[PDB]
Amino acid sequence: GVHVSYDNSIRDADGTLVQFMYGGDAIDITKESHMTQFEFCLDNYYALLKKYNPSALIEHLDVESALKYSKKTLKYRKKHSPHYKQSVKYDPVLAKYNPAKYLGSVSENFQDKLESFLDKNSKLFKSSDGVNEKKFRALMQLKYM
Amino acid sequence: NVFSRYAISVSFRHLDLIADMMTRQGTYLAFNRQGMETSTSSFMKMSYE
Amino acid sequence: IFVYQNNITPSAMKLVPSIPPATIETFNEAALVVNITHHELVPKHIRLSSDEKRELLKRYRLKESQLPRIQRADPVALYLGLKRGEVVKIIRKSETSGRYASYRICM
Amino acid sequence: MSTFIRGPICGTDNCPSRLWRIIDGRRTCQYGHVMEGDVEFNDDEDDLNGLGAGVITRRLNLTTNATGSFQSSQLTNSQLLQQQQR
Amino acid sequence: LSDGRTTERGSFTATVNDERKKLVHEFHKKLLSRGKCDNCGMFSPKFRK
Amino acid sequence: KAIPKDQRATTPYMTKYERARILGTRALQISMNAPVFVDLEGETDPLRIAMKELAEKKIPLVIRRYLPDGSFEDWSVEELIVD
Amino acid sequence: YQRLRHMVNDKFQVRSTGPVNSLTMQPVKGRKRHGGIRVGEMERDALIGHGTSFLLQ
Amino acid sequence: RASCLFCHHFRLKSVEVHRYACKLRLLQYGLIDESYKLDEITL
RNA sequence: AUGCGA
Ligand SMILES: [Zn+2]
Repeated sequence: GVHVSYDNSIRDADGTLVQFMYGGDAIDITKESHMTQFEFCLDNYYALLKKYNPSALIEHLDVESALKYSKKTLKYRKKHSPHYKQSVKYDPVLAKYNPAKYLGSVSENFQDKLESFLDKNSKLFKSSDGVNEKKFRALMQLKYM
Repeated sequence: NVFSRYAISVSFRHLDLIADMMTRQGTYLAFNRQGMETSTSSFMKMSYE
Repeated sequence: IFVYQNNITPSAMKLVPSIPPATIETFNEAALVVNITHHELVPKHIRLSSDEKRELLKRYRLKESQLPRIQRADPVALYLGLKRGEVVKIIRKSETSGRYASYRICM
Repeated sequence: MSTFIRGPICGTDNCPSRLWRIIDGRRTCQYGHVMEGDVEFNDDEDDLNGLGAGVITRRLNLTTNATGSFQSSQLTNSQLLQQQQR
Repeated sequence: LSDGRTTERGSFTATVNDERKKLVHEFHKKLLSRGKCDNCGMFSPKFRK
Repeated sequence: KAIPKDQRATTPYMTKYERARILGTRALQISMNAPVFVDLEGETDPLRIAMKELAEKKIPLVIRRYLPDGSFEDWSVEELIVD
Repeated sequence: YQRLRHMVNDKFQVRSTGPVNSLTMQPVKGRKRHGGIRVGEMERDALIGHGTSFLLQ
Repeated sequence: RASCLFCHHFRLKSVEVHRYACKLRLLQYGLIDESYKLDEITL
């Protein structure tokens, strides 16, 4: 009976809600394997850009609302980067926007690893021909969606 | 820990969901007939044991 | 909040519910010796407002009785003073998702 | 002669012949067409623990599933047998 | 019914079913507890089967 | 139960489950002499025909996404991002 | 080398139509009865796993 | 076993029984908070 | 059910 509701919540066929998100990220295991292999995606960037080209879809969704919450949450996160001193003013971005609709609503764990990759690889971004952490970050958010 | 002992990888999404279903009542609600009693689908009860 | 030293008699326990326009809570003075809310396995419990509850129940289109349950005698329910029907927001860090927000209805 | 029909005839075409396709489970028209029955019964699986004292037993007074549409018989009185042996 | 928190058809969820079975059980305990009548005060015979 | 279209909040993308069912039902209709809105271009399998219709959004079908509440969002094929 | 008697190759079976149990109308069992292979409980579970509910129905 | 054989009523206090009927009525509608709040009505 | 292929 246990399945995914259309609202991304896991409800049983009864209707009883079990989780507000699948594993808390709404990620499919059959997808995840490379969702955290950033460098690989980068060396094969243009191919993935040819697969997930966003210009077809940039008309169907919002690229800011989640990004803006990302801005306030980035503020509290840089301020609060002890556990029981939680972000009670800011739920995670996945709580406030359907992750399939506003590009950027992503687990803070995934966001953190992605940014940390972008910082530790700024030098590959100083070895590339035509790629940036804003277009690369855009690609990784779109892969996440 | 049980799977790690056998060095098997299992996504946390699976285990964590299962646990959430075991706590659906706020307790340690096993998966046998006893825990099944409180679910609402009567045929599912009929068709187990 | 009434902190007893060892025990309270059940006859007084019939007095515990006896003054409606008010709550009385009995607590083990030895069982309070540790704050379970500081324990590393206990995520953050945050009490939801009546409006935060109404909004959550709207966004998910469901009855209160359809949420996952937390028992009224759950230690954390006793800590927060959870009334019946009360929804608590649980912010838990996941080994995979990071911060993950779940909810529980106190019934 | 005798007649055909003591069971079924194809009410579609007036063809009073019947086929058995045991592989199909189907009784069909020997000359023409269609399904004479979709239903097909008694060819059990691998589960006849035989607890059944099955006291019944055929004795030709409850007829038979008629699994032969082929027929001719005759009117009988009831078990020639004694007249046969006589 | 004003609040739409139920309907003419009732309200049914796993937790409601659970509270019902718990209630009916303690109820059965009260029904069995009386070792003499209350409404009539009479001493019923013990029933064996 | 009718969630107004202006208010639709669900995934702009067709799930594999949606794509599968649409292609199955629409293929079946085309196979029952529903009017084809695309060049048969030689094909004989009704399913690949339905695939051609999906690629052109000629499918005249709408998805009713259910919510466990009972509210639903009626989505056309011609809008739900096919892939 | 020895040829094992289990030429289950010969034991193949197919049923596209056949007899039914009188109490169920479901395919009888057994190669010799032209019976139909069983979709057990786990195969049902697996077909729900795939989400293929129209295949399961 | 729960009945009274001389009156043919339940051996539980009639008003207490009615309290039980009340609770189970509230649980047809699943109004749990009120089902527990019912016990307090006292004089 | 007993023996057995997988
Ligand atoms: Zn009595």
